Amino acid sequence: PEIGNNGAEKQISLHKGQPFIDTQDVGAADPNTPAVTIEGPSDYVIAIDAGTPVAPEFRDANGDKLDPSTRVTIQKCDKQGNPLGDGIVFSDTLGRFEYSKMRSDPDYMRKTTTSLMIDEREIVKIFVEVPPNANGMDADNSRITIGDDTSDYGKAVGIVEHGDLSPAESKAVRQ
Amino acid sequence: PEIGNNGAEKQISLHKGQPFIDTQDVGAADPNTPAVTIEGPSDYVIAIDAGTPVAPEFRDANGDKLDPSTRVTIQKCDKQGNPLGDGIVFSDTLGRFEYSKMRSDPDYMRKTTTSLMIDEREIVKIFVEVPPNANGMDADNSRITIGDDTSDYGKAVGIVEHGDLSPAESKA
Amino acid sequence: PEIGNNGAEKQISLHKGQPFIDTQDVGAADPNTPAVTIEGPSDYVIAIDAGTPVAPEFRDANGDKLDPSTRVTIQKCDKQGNPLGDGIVFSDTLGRFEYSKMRSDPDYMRKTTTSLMIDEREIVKIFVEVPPNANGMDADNSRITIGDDTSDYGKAVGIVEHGDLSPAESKAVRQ
Amino acid sequence: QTQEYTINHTGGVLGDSYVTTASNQTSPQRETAVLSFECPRKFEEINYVGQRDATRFVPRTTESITGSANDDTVVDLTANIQPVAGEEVIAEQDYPVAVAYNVTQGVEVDVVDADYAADTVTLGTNPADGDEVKVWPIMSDGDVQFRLINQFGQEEGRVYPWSTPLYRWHDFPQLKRGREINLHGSASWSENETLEILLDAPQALTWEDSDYPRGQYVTTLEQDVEITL
Amino acid sequence: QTQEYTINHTGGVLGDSYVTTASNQTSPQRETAVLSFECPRKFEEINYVGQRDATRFVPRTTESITGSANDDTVVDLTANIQPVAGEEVIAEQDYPVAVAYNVTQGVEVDVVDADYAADTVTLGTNPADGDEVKVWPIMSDGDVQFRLINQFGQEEGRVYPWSTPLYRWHDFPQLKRGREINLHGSASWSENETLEILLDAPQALTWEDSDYPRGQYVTTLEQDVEITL
Amino acid sequence: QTQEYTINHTGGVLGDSYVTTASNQTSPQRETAVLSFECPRKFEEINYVGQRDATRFVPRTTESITGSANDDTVVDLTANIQPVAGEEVIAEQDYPVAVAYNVTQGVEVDVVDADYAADTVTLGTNPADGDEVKVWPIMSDGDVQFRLINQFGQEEGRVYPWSTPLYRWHDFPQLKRGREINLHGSASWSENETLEILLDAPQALTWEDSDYPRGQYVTTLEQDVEITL
Amino acid sequence: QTQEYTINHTGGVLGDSYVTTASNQTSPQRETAVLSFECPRKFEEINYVGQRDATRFV
Repeated sequence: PEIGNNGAEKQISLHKGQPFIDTQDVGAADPNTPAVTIEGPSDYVIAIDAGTPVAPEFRDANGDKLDPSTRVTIQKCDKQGNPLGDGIVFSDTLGRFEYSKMRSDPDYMRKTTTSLMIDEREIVKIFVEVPPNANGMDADNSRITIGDDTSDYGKAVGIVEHGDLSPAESKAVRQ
Repeated sequence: PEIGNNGAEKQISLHKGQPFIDTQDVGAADPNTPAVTIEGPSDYVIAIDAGTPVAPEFRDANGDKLDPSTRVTIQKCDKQGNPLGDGIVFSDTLGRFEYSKMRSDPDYMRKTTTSLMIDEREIVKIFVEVPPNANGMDADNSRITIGDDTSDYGKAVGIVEHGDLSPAESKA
Repeated sequence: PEIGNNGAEKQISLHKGQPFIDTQDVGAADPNTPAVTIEGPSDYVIAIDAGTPVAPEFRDANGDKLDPSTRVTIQKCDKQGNPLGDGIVFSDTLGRFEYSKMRSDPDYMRKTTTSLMIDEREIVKIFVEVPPNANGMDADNSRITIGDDTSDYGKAVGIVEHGDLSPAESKAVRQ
Repeated sequence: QTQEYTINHTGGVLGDSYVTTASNQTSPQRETAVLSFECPRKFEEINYVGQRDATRFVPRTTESITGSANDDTVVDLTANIQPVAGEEVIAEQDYPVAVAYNVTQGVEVDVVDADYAADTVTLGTNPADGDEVKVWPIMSDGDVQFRLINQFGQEEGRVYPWSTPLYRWHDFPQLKRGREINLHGSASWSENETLEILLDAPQALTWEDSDYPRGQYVTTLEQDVEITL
Repeated sequence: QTQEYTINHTGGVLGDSYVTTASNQTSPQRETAVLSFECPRKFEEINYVGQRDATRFVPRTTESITGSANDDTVVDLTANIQPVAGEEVIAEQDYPVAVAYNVTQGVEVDVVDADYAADTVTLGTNPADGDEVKVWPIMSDGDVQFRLINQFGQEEGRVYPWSTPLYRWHDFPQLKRGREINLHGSASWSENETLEILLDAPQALTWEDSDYPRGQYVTTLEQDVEITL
Repeated sequence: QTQEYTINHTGGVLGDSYVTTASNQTSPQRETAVLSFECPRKFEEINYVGQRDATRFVPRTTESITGSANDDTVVDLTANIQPVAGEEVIAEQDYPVAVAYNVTQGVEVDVVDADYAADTVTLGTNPADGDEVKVWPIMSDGDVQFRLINQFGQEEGRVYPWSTPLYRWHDFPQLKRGREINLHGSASWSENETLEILLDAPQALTWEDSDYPRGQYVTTLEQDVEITL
Repeated sequence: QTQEYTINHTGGVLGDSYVTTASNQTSPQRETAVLSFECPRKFEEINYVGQRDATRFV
């Protein structure tokens, strides 16, 4: 057998069924909570470029799409669930995706605005603003995906083991 | 408040609901009658480039498309409603547009052939040739659009106020 | 009247309704025969470049597509129906064309691998490998097309009269 | 410093106070002000650029009918009508051209098709006599534009002279880069200064009905902007 | 001086006199002349170039049946058949592969599908016994070509030696740049000289029927040319 | 020396012996091994490269219902559902999202549409009471991956760490170059060494049913590889 | 190293597995494959020469 020594900067993507991610249900008129939480695993470094695709595909408990006036906001945080204004990306509305062809089509493929980085212990949150008198989010059917592996279109999330590279700490301090 | 001094060469498009444009119904086998008339407003200059999109969407009174063997011809005119051989553009057929995706699709987007210009008082007409024993045009449902603002595809109609630039008279 | 003296290297394409081509039905588990035979006409020279499009659109007798595990192989031959290993091109599977958009789309447009040439008396065969317990090929509905005239995309089959050019024999010996 | 956000007809980054909505007027055709956004205390400034910043604006109207014994299955309208980016078919559109709701039977009502030439639309269901109905068809035959206000209801300028028709706005397929809409003009303002989004059209649009199935707020605006923190 | 026009099987820039149409022949397979265009008095010359000038040519045929008591809902044909650029579905095509019209019931007749393998097509309606019918299916298995005439019915040359099949002509999706059809050859002529567009195929095509719904002239040609005023 | 072949879930270049299939497991969510290919005696070695070698993998599941007197015309499901690359319409898809077959009436059953939001699907026909039915809908909510075995059931490595979801796998339109799927990783093995294709998902997929119309083997895999003779 | 053997339509040095027989076809006159011999695992190579190697086929 033979396998190629693939580069440390591995091309990956994020989704629900992973250990360093979590979600929880949401009601209405309810900005403060992360519907979805992400955290940096230990001794790893994640990198999200500016042209990274984004793809929330939330649902209602009865299996429906929500009010497109709903808003989604990805946002970096300092440790301790402490958000920060700078570094925010993807302040979008829940409408205007066409989930059917969303990831499928590079046109519909909504990318981020600016670059981003996740040091080994950091947080990225996904806040949601639903107008009142509306249905709530259901975590069983909701989903997030970011990055585009497995396609000549779109970009992919970079990852690297912190212990391999020597300037990994330099890039971590650089943020 | 603050607004940027946008360039004089403004990027625009033409359609039915404007003052310097007009239309009138058409029957059958009536080439001389212009279905649509355009005129240059006062102290303005319009410019239509060669790669300008074109988009007639004529209809029948009952709400149908007409015989695609029908012909459409955009044509510049001297003053007094007088046509000209040179300067004409877009001698096309009424078929082969697929109005559904026409403006939508850069493929279906049919462009002009050559450049064009409209001095302050000039005319551009849109003649139509329908074969006989066919239905007539209905102005309530018909429409023209030319130029492509608001899209990275296509081109737009240039406009400028004559009273701003000094060599506008030389360009005219 | 006036006609332009078009160059001798004429840009052409091949299909069923021609004299120097032929076909015949095929059963199952049946490699050896050419479902379609091609031959060089007299005192002509055909040239097929490496980036030449290819387009088999075989069918079943009932008017259906066959098992996509089926295989198609274009192959040059010496005279006498004598195949040769070198010079083979287009060893493809019958699936993964999407016949609807196949020629239509440059994406779906499957090209050859390497160049090719046909001297005045030579043969090119199209062998087909169908797995057993499957339906057979029907020549009435089957078809081959190669080359792309009439499109800015794709390439076209070159042809030349052997009697016109003096180094036509040189190129024929060159193969 | 600088970011690229979206702003909506409600809340968002602002907080539902320094937005305000309003309907148009029907009998006097006038350049009403249907929406306006006031730069809050906390920001430094806001920018706005054409051919850089995308946009979306889905308006509608409201009308009503009266149930009758006769099997209507069709209603006329007071508004010019066309499909969403053009098509005879329903459920292929980027969104429904029209929605209908029965007060008695608190359920949605599908749509089959329409003529799209005269002010006409089909209903798939068979309304009963006396039943109350509401419908939120597409809107047409209008103009939209921008202007700035310096804290006082006192105009200083205009983003772009020439209005764009909402008709055309519906005609283009939205939310496609390359085909995305991008107006012209390069505006910028600061604290407590307002951008007003203005409407000139006959038919009475809506913002809220409290009995509309596909979301609470019927219409919507979603514009891209650049902000200095 | 030079322009780029379209020319059609009727009138256009010419005036319906210096066009002439004609049908083909069936029993003797022969390279008939289905269309021809004579350069009028007023022009100076006409040019024609391949890989520069686009084209369209939608032909059809005609056939008839006889109503019967049995619920036919399907008819065989005498012409090879395929979909318009390929698809099993109707109303997705660039145009209908086939049209049918009932003489008695002066109405269109929809189409569901067909086998597209044998000479077959389905009808969605249920024709009555004794009712007369007409159908204008797609045409297949033919060749098209060009030639020039020097005022006398006296050939001097041929635009392009090798014929292109109309079969393939229908197969490509038309009216798409990049995928648009562009024949070969570079012709040019002058006053009263004729270009003949010729057909070699078995099935009897048509130009006029006076009872065809989708326009008066059934078939059509639309070719790009260059003209010197 | 080197070639570029396709390999399938049955036979092919191997010979139906050194393939083996298997279903997954439902109650314990576990990284089962649904397929595996063992390099035969005759080859020298096999290679496998990402961003070089294309791929296809159409899985499904199976479910059943019970006929009733009430006109069902709709069935719920136990699997998340979406269209094939997205669309509300049937027969436009690259393939049917779902297939249904009636045991009594040994015929296919068409599909009209579905909600595609909850676990729902419509049936066009009207099943009778007591009639047995089978359905093979699309599958969703899973992960797929690769691993190598050195003749002993004894792993040495993993092609690519991170799993790709079959959900996304269905979402992309397959069989389009540029849009074709190409995983990552560069593997290679030799005689009697095995590549296992593994599945992690709840719903019970299938390989064979013996009563499925659209071919014998329901699901399929078709992968590109490079071989040294 | 080198030897000169005979090989038959059954078994012989091969072992009845890497032989295979087959009939021809009648209605389509076609160049069928009636017999075939696959070089087994154990050998190094096989040669075949004309005007050197005799033959029989009844």
